Parts: sequence; C-alpha cells; structure tokens
Amino acid sequence: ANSERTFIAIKPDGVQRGLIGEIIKRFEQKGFRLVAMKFMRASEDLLKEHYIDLKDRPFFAGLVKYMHSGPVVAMVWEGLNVVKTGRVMLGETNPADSKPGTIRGDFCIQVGRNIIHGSDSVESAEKEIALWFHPEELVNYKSCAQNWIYE
Amino acid sequence: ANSERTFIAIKPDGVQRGLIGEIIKRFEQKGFRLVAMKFMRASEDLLKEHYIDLKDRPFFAGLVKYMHSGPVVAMVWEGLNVVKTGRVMLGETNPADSKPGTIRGDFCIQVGRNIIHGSDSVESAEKEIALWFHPEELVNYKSCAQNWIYE
Amino acid sequence: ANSERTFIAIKPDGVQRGLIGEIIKRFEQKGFRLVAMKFMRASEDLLKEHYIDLKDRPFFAGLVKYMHSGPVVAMVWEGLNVVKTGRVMLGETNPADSKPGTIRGDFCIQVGRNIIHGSDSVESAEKEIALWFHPEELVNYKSCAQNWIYE
Amino acid sequence: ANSERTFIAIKPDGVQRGLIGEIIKRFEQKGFRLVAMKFMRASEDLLKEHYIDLKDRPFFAGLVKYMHSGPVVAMVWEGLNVVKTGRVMLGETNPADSKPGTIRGDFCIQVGRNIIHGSDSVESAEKEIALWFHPEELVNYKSCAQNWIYE
Amino acid sequence: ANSERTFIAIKPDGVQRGLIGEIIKRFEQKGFRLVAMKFMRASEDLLKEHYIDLKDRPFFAGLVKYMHSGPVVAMVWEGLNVVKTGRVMLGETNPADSKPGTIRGDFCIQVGRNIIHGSDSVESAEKEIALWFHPEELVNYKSCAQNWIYE
Amino acid sequence: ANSERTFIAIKPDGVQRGLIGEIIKRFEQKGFRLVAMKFMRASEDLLKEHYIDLKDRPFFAGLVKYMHSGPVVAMVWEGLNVVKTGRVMLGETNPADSKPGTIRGDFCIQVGRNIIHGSDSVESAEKEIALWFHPEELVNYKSCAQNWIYE
Ligand SMILES: Nc1nc2c(ncn2[C@@H]2O[C@H](COP(=O)(O)OP(=O)(O)O)[C@@H](O)[C@H]2O)c(=O)[nH]1
Ligand SMILES: Nc1nc2c(ncn2[C@@H]2O[C@H](COP(=O)(O)OP(=O)(O)O)[C@@H](O)[C@H]2O)c(=O)[nH]1
Ligand SMILES: Nc1nc2c(ncn2[C@@H]2O[C@H](COP(=O)(O)OP(=O)(O)O)[C@@H](O)[C@H]2O)c(=O)[nH]1
Ligand SMILES: Nc1nc2c(ncn2[C@@H]2O[C@H](COP(=O)(O)OP(=O)(O)O)[C@@H](O)[C@H]2O)c(=O)[nH]1
Ligand SMILES: Nc1nc2c(ncn2[C@@H]2O[C@H](COP(=O)(O)OP(=O)(O)O)[C@@H](O)[C@H]2O)c(=O)[nH]1
Ligand SMILES: Nc1nc2c(ncn2[C@@H]2O[C@H](COP(=O)(O)OP(=O)(O)O)[C@@H](O)[C@H]2O)c(=O)[nH]1
Repeated sequence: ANSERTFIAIKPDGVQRGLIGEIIKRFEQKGFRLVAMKFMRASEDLLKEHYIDLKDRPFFAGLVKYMHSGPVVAMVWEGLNVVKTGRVMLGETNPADSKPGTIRGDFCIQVGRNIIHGSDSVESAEKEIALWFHPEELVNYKSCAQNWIYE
Repeated sequence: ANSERTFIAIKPDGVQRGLIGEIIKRFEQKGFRLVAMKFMRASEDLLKEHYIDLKDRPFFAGLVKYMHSGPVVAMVWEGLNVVKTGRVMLGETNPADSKPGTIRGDFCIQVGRNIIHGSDSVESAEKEIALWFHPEELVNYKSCAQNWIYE
Repeated sequence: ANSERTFIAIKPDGVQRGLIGEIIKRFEQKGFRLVAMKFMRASEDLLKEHYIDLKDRPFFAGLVKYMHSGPVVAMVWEGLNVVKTGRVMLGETNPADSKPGTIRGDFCIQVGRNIIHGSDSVESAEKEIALWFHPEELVNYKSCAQNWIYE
Repeated sequence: ANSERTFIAIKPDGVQRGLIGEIIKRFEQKGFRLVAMKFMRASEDLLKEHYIDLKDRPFFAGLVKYMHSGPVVAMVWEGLNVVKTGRVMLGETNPADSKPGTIRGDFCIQVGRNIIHGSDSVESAEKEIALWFHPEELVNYKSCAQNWIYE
Repeated sequence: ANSERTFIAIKPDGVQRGLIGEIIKRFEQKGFRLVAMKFMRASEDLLKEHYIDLKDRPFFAGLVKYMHSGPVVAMVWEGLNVVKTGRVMLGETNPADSKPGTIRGDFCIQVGRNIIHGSDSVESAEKEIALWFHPEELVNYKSCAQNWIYE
Repeated sequence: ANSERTFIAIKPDGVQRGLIGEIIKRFEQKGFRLVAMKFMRASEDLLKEHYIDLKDRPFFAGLVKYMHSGPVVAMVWEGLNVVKTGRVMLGETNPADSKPGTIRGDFCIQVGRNIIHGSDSVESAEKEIALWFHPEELVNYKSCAQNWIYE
C-alpha cells in the first residue's frame, strides 16, 4: 500500500511556465519516492492510447494535438496512497474548482490548460505507468527518511 | 470572460506587514493579468464612496478611518473569472474562516486587520474600478505565455 | 481572547526531516507570537503523562517510543484563537485526510509519523503547556505589528 | 541617510516573466520602505530623457523601443543607503556578471533584457524620481518595525 | 571536525520581524544539525559576560540594552566547520557589506539591527556554548541523511 | 551562443535529500532551457567513463561506487552561456568555498557529497552530453518567453 505508485506528468503548459521544479517540489516534500521520470515529446500514438477511453469526447483530438505540441515530464511516484493523495495534491481537473494550496489552484486557470496529469486510480496508475515506461526504467531505492515517514 | 477584471487592493496592514510582493506574486503565478497598479494613501471620501453599502454599520467609520491610516496598493487584475477566483484566492473576509493556502488564510488573524479586499461581483468590480482609476491607468498588453494559460 | 495560547510540538520526524523552519514560519507569518520554545527529547514518563487519554489505544506504546526516539521542539504560541486556528493550520491528524496548504497536508503521510502536534483545546493547551514548561520560560513581549495584526 | 531613496523600475521583461511580486518582496524583506509605485507604459520621450546619459550608444533607441514595448513598474524605495545597497541587490548590469542571490543573478541571462533598473547615484536617484514621479505621488509613513531596523 | 558545533543566536530584531523560521531553515537545508535551541530573554549579566570582549566600546551598553529588549532564539548547531560556514552563512557583521544570499544580506540594513549573531571562532564558540547553555541541553541524535552529508 | 548547452546532473545525495524541484527550479527561473532529462541509476562503466580523466586520483574508486549507490537526475540545459553561468550557479566544487545563493552554498557541505554536477567546458558539455544522451532524447522547443529572455 506503502508501495502504491502513480503516474505523474506535467503537461506542456507546466513546462512552458516553469513549473516543473515547483511541481516536483511538492511531491518530494510530501514524503513521496520518485520511482521514475523522463522529459520528452509525446507521439500521437502514445497519447491516444493513453487517452484511449476518451477517444470520443469532443476535445479529444485537440487534446492529443496539445499533448503533442510540446514536451512533458513523465514520472512515477511511489507511496501510501500516492494515487488518491496526489490526486488531491493536484486539485480538481478543472483548475476553477481546484483550491489553493493545490497544483492547479495556485498555478492555473483553464481546464484545457491544467499543466498536469495524475492517475485517477491505481489501475489507471498501472496501465499508465507500464504504457509510459519500460519496467527497468523504474528504479528501486530506499529514502533515508523512510522510517521517518513510515511507521 | 477571459478579460474579466477585478479590483484588488492590499490594505495598509498588508502594506505594513510586508505582504505585497507575496500577494501580487499570488496573482502572477496563477496567471492573471496585472492591468493597473498604484501605491497610494486613501481619501476618506473615496473610501467612503467605496465602502458605500456598509454606510452606517458599527464598524463603518472605524474602518474608514483605518483604511485611511496608510498607503495602499490599488490594483486591477484580469482573467477568465478573476472576480470569483480572486475571491477564492483571498480567502474568506473573516481570516478565521479562511483556509490555509489562501492569502488571508495564510497570513492574518482578524477581520479588522484583513490585508486585502476584493470585488465581490462583477458589477461591483467595475464600479470600484471606475471609482478608483482613471481609465488610462489600465494597461492593454498580452502575456507571453498567454497560449499556455488559454486555449 | 487575543492572548489565547497554544502548545505545538514538532515531533522527532519533523525534526529529522528538516521542517523546524518551515513549520515555525507558518506561525510567524500568519500572525502568532512565539511565546516559549525549547528543543529536547521528552522522557517517557513525560511521554505517557502527555498521551494519558490514549493510555488504552493499541498504538500507545508505540507513540511513546518513537516520541522518545528523537528530539522534539515544544513551543507556546499565542494569539487570537491560536488553539483552533493552529489546528486548521496543522490539518487532519491523519496526514491523509489533511488538505494542502496545511503542514501535514503538505509534508507528511502517515499518522504514525505526522511530524507535529497541536493542542486541541484550550484546557489541554493549558495542560500541555504547563506540563511542558515551567511558568517562567514563557516570554512576555508585545509585537511591533501587533496593531496591524490586531484592531 | 536612512531616508535616502532610490528609484526602482521593473522592465517589461520582469513584468512579462512574472517577477513583480518577487522583486518587490526583496526590498520588503530587506528592510526598505516603499515610498511609491505604479504601473505604466513608459513614453519614448520620458525614456530618452530617462536614458540620456546613453544618448550616444549603439543600443540606445533599441533600449528605447524595448522599454517602450510594454508596461513597467516604477517604484521609489527609501532607506539607509537604498540607492547603493539596492544596487548590490540587482547585481551587475550584465546578468552574466550578477551573482546568484541577486535579482539579476537569479532571474535573467541577457543584458538586453535584464528585467530591472536601479538608480546608480543618489543624484541620479532623485533625478529619476523626479522625472517619473509627481511629488504628490510620494508616500509618507512609518514601518511598525522601523525601530527594529534602525538603531 | 564534523561534530564541530557553533552558537547561533537570533536577535530581538530577528525575532521581531519574523525570520526565526527562515533563519533556522537555512541551517537545516545546508545539513548542519541542531544540537540545542531555546527562546530566552537574555540577562544583563549574561549579555555582559558575553559581549565582555567589547566591554568599553561605543556601543556596548547600547548593545546590552537592546539585546535585552526582547527575547532571543538561542541555538547550537553541528556540522563540519559550522562556525566558519555559519559565518559565511550569516553575512559580514555589517549589513552593509554583506552579500545577497546571506542572512544579513537578505534581510537587514544596519549593524545596529543585525538580526542574529554567530561564533567567530571555536574557542569562542565554546565559551558561548558553556556560557549560554547547561551541558544537558545539548541534544545528541543522528540525522538520517547523514552519510549523504558526509562520506 | 544562445543555444549552448550543458550537462547538469544531480547526484544521489541530492536525490536522497529532496533537492530536485529546487535544483531544477534554479535553472528554470534564470530562464535557461530544459532540453533533456531522465531519472536513473548510472552504470559502473558509465561512470568510469564519465570520470575517465581522474581515472587515477585517489577519490576515483569511491567516487564511482558512490555515484553508483542511487539514482541521479541527468539533464541538459540550453541557453546563452549556460556552461559558465551554470557553474557559477552551482558554485565551487568544494561546498566550503561555495557562496550562499548557490546550490551547494546553500545546500550542502562536503566535496564528497556535493549533490550535483555541471559541465565544466563546452566540450565537456557536448562530450558529457554524448555519453549520457541519445540524441534523440534532445527535445527541441521554443520557450514562450525567449524574446523576453533575449533580444
Ligand atoms: N480543453 C478541454 N480539455 C478537457 C476538458 N475536460 C477534460 N479535458 C482534459 O482531459 C484531461 C483528462 O480528462 P479527465 O480524466 O476527465 O481528467 P484527468 O483524469 O485528471 O486526466 C483533463 O485533465 C483535461 O486536461 C474540457 O472540457 N476541455
Ligand atoms: N472591524 C470590523 N471590520 C469588518 C467586519 N466585517 C467586515 N469588516 C471590514 O469591512 C471589509 C468589507 O467587508 P465585506 O463587505 O464583507 O467585504 P468586501 O465587500 O470584499 O470589501 C472587510 O474586508 C473588513 O475589513 C467586522 O465585523 N468588524
Ligand atoms: N500509529 C498510530 N498513531 C496514531 C493513531 N491515531 C492517532 N495516533 C497518533 O497519536 C497522536 C495523538 O492522536 P490524536 O489524539 O488522534 O491526534 P491529534 O488530534 O493530532 O492530537 C497523533 O497525532 C498520532 O501521531 C493511529 O491510528 N495509529
Ligand atoms: N543591448 C545592450 N544594452 C546595454 C548594454 N550595456 C548596457 N545596456 C542596456 O542599457 C541599460 C543601461 O546601461 P547602464 O547604465 O550601464 O547600466 P545600469 O545603469 O547598470 O544598469 C542596461 O540595463 C541595459 O539594458 C549593451 O552592451 N547592450
Ligand atoms: N551600534 C553598533 N553596534 C556594533 C558596532 N560594531 C559592532 N556592533 C555590535 O556588536 C556585535 C558584536 O561585535 P563584533 O564581534 O564586532 O560582532 P560579530 O562579528 O557578531 O561577533 C555586532 O553583532 C553588532 O550588533 C557598531 O559600530 N555600532
Ligand atoms: N573525496 C573527494 N572527492 C573529490 C575531491 N575533489 C573532487 N572530488 C569529487 O569529484 C568531483 C569532480 O572533481 P572535479 O573534476 O575537479 O570537479 P569538476 O570537474 O569541476 O566539477 C567532485 O564533484 C567531487 O565530489 C577531493 O579532494 N576529495
């Protein structure tokens, strides 16, 4: 449970606006373990499979267009309930309901524009991960504060 | 509604406790547009002009007085929904009902000493706008990353 | 009640994990006054004395042994509502239930490691307060801004 | 001397790249007073005037145009040695030479865009203040902490 | 010489204009360990017995006075060379010639209100230590990150 | 020269001590471009090859192993003068000679644990880039603020 993982990617806006050091910031202070991460451009292919379940809903292609227009940071975070906790850490997908203190609350205003992405479920989490990252990609180490964070 | 504007002014107590950089930075990083700004001391008739609705109310002149005791930072901000979002940002007029994360929540204790104020309505917005500034103090320009905030 | 005081100790985990400054600051910038502060390793007897009402819980022994593992930072903070406002500042006891922007909410994850302690109640405040420090360790001073803070 | 002042302007670039709040807080937390401050599109004549010691510089006119490009933030700050100290604040003129800690060190890279301008002599100082600001635009007040800053 | 401890005291001005947090934080983040710490109003003799080496000098009793005008934060920190570095950390005694990025650089203006003090030597540092704390107030623990600090 | 590039890697020690968002963040506000990054553990022979030179120097062996003991953040950054400006932002190889305001200065103390590495030549830059990156791993975009960062 304490090993639960999630997939975090900072969208193209986040990277254009200078948010990566910030965003990351928030996860490492939270006490979470950066399992993996890589900066890159997403292929249309990728995205669509990513967003496969969305395939239909109007924004879709724009969405794909957009994810495609710039680089992103893809990463994987490990921890107790990272999935649900980080979700929270990020705010409501529509920045307008995100409160302050949260990724989107603090940093942004429009949904299309929401600078970041998080796995809504541990499933989404697994698929997502595996889809983004080969397995040997995903590092395994122990944080010194482990036993400070973890009971 | 992406042009929306509200009247944000930091109170002499924000001013005095050294909360201006912080506060504008809030707006800055959420991506709203600073339209106008001017550090000034306020006229009693202007306040008065402004605090108009609370005209009597037991705190009324205690207020006015206070609001007049120091210089303030008057500003105009713009963005999709800034009025409402701003509010949010600010917190709950009553700093005890303001959650951490938000300005008041973050840095102040009582409602008398509330560090800032914000248009609570659009119509409201403008009036204060019109009221506090001369339609020529309002700079029309675009953000460099507007395309990153807006689709 | 602007001289309500409260007791806040920064557990061994908040120590080991460097949040001694982050934590204090929050206090400082809100508008509280630090009253007494001390860095020590609480004895067990102290410990038990402390956490007396949970004398019964399954985790009790547990509590106490970690709380004695390392140094803590005890402190008295006074201000208007200190007590109850210091807790919203803290967030949920269970770092998972605790929003962003709060201390827990932002820097920790398990309730067995939830880095800070806050009095829940004025009398507990009282109680702890006394249980932790002799009467004359509590410094008395006024704040220069105190009247920027308080009306 | 501790009532010496200097003229602080934030370049359109500082305005573009959101460093308003940040640069402001720099002063605030250093211990300087905000005498005055407003957001404006400077004019070309003001400009030329404002930058006459440079009337015969390859850049000039480019220097103009650029500064005329967007709005800026004009500010006057007072304090003991504001003028000079303010300048170490800034860093060098050429961001390349600017140490980290400084405003130019920290946020910028090129001379042709170095977000900020500091007065370099008290004369220059008042000269510019003169030039920019309407005496009635200069704030008379006292920090609740003046005591705490000054001996 | 990694268990070299130095005495760092934040002055009435530190305490007054909220930099106790900020201050403790810088030391945190550089990886020194907080051995002892206590919020206490000094005692004229102690002040005396301390600033004994500048018994005569202009200031002196000006110094003593001030340093007792409020409480102070007493601290002991450990780390390889903490002293020298602490100093460095601190700034040049004189707010005047202290670079940005140092304690003083960033938050203070005159040598009269120099928000904190730190040992300037070992020999010194001990004398102060002895002098401001009883032995048992000296917290020995092992930081987790320590071997991440030290090879 | 606006396209120069450097190799920045954050060492395991910096990763163990949550200083990644901070480290990146330093690069991002200055306004330098993130060109490639990935999280990962380095291969012995990746490392021996990277420190190839000081193949002899006593430290070599310990260096290796250390570097190998946990994951790193490997990056590439582009901007006018990134290589030189990038070192200056890092500071002195020896944290002890590092100034406050700099990454090491601020964040670490012993050479052996210096948390990060920056390209010392532009050759080295390009060389180090090789070793470490597959050319296709070099993303290419244009920051929306470049024109504000550069003339
Ligand atoms: N432009 C635009 N994008 C949207 C809209 N609704 C959702 N999206 C995008 O689709 C992403 C994923 O949709 P959803 O899963 O429902 O949110 P997520 O689970 O947080 O990924 C959101 O984060 C948005 O960036 C919309 O109405 N307009
Ligand atoms: N002393 C005092 N001032 C108050 C009280 N309620 C409101 N105010 C002040 O009057 C301001 C305006 O209140 P309100 O109309 O609720 O907010 P606005 O419409 O956003 O300015 C508040 O932000 C406070 O500064 C009160 O109970 N006591
Ligand atoms: N391991 C563990 N510790 C707990 C649990 N519930 C509470 N505690 C711990 O003991 C302290 C006292 O608990 P409680 O009275 O609920 O929390 P409070 O409202 O923060 O003081 C908490 O701050 C926790 O560190 C639990 O279910 N398990
Ligand atoms: N393009 C360009 N602008 C320069 C150069 N030198 C100075 N300036 C610009 O004109 C301003 C005024 O120059 P000067 O008075 O030396 O510098 P200041 O008084 O230190 O900051 C600088 O802040 C730059 O923006 C140069 O070589 N090229
Ligand atoms: N008012 C005043 N205080 C001074 C002066 N020089 C030094 N002091 C004070 O005395 C303290 C100690 O003297 P010194 O050893 O020279 O300071 P250090 O370098 O902290 O140890 C300083 O921190 C100052 O607050 C001076 O010219 N005027
Ligand atoms: N233990 C130890 N490590 C050192 C020493 N000198 C350098 N190193 C380590 O090896 C690295 C590379 O040294 P060097 O090539 O001179 O520095 P670079 O090329 O400027 O950054 C540094 O990051 C240090 O951690 C030393 O004297 N002792």
